[PDB]
Amino acid sequence: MRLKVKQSELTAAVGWNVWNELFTCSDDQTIHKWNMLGEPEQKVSTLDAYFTDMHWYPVSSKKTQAGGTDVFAVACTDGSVKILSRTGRVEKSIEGHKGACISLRWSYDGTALATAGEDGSVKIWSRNGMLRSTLAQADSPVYSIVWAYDCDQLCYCTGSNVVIKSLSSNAKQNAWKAHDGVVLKVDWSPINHLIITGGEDCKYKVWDSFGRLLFQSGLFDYPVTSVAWAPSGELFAVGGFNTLQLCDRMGWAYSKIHLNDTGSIMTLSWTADSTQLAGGGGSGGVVFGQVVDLALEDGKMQVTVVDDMRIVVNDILNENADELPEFRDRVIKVSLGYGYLIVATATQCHVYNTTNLGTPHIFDLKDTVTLLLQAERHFLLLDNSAGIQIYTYEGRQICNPRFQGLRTELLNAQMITLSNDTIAVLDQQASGTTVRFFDTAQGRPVGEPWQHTLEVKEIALSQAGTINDRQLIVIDRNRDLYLLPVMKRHVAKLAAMCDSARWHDSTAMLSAMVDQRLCVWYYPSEVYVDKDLLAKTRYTKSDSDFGKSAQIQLFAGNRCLVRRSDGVLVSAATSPYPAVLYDMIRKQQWDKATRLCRFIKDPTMWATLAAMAMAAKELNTAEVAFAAIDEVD
Ligand SMILES: O=C([O-])C(=O)[O-]
Repeated sequence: MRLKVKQSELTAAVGWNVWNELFTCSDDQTIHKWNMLGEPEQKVSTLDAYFTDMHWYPVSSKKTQAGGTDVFAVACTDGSVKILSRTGRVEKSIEGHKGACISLRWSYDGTALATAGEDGSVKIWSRNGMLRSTLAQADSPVYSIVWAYDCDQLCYCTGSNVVIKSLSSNAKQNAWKAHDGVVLKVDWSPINHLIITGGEDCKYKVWDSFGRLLFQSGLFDYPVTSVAWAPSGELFAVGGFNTLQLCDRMGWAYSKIHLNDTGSIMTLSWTADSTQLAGGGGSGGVVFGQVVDLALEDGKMQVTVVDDMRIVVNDILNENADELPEFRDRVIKVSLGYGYLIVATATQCHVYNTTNLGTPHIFDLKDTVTLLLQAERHFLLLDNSAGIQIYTYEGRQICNPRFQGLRTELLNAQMITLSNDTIAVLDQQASGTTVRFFDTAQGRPVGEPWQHTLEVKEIALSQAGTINDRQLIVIDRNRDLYLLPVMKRHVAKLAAMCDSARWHDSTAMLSAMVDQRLCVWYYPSEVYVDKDLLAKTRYTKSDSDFGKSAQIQLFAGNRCLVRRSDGVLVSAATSPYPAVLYDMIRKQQWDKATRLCRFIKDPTMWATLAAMAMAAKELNTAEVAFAAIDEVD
């Protein structure tokens, strides 16, 4: 994918509302409205004041919108902070700072407004403009502030440093030196908890919430002047001197675009649906970017989302391409798998059998789709109104799993996982981190919710077999990898120093990054049975280093595709044999499996077969396998 860019003294601030209007604040002392086509529509207001920053009152869903929430706040150079309506009516003007107010953000729950001054103060206000508290007084201008999602913590920069402070508690403000120079912008994703920064050392960087560096860019020619997370948390944008870059959440860049005489891009804002962004530059021009050329593939099928109207389906059964009919509303979310293509527009969900593109099943959407997941039998669609929805591939809603205190706007693909019989959801709260399971038939809770002692980074369900086969992996914040069956549910630790893990597409096998090495478990369940045989069915490629923070993108057939932190996709061969053993054994062909193992004389396959045999209680076979293993010793 890439950023498709369109360009419209200084344009000081930009911000999209949930109605997909872009408001821009310029040094002409005017505020203008723009539409998603990147066209100017109206002068909304004119003020005797210069602008530095703006923020729309945050709305989780325009469907659950009702209230006086159609307002935005603007920071001014005279130190005032003004709340304006969508129509430009001044609701409230606040004398917030001495000298310019240079950054501000509404809390996510809308109960507070945070402002920061060149005077180095960070202040917290009620909407009534009352001073709620002075959070901080730094020794340098606080160029950028953002909230934690719970609104009990604020992240801000001062000098070279990033600071995280609690509003309620005191404890210890976490702080670190982020850049070798002045930090110019920060952002903190509420959905993936990652922090991004850019500054005068001419780099951008990605951090976790604890100050651990996850990515640092090479040198730009000039300071990085803005960074912004897409609401999806899967992408962020970077602005600089006549440049705009689109980055993966891992940090590496999809595209770097040179802009036409914009000066530095000082301000960034994304649309709520993460498909577009806007940037304000020192020149005063407004830049519009659209995320395009999304590529999906599954087996022989390749799908390219050309733009928000146009999709091509490439069916390489004979080097083919089919252009889908142009979409009547903007394409928002697309997913491919299991022989089906799902296209969610702003108002409709299309489900295509990829072999019969001419007859999709289509149903109405009443809210913005925020996630699509697919399994063999059905798929999952998420929005912030009805929440978690499980659909047949003919478009019939099967169930709507829910639980008290579920916050759907915080779920990404790391937090919720689907399979043929089970859904698992990470329920993250100040009180506790627990994994909750639900069945896909009725959406009813399955078993007792599982509590971990540490914060969890991500969870994922295995795909093969039945409910008794269903397993969850858990990676926690210490980078420990756990295995947890849905039904027997007794946890086991599989690895330390785990950066990633992925279930095999078609079998119970598991892959993971373990201290930067590729490790494969041919039979992960063995950990509950026999630690010694578990080790014999676990293979680590000792000499292949995937670097820091590598992410497994696919584990299927006999290959594992691994995305490195630097954006390089590595293809690693795994054993050609264990999937064949799985196939043979589900067909009860124990004779054939023993013959195969006798032919390849591979101790790890003998161990895998022995594990399979013991679980099936094929004792004759297990005996042969153990005999073969003990023989090579
Ligand atoms: O996505 C890819 O294959 C790449 O990195 O070129």
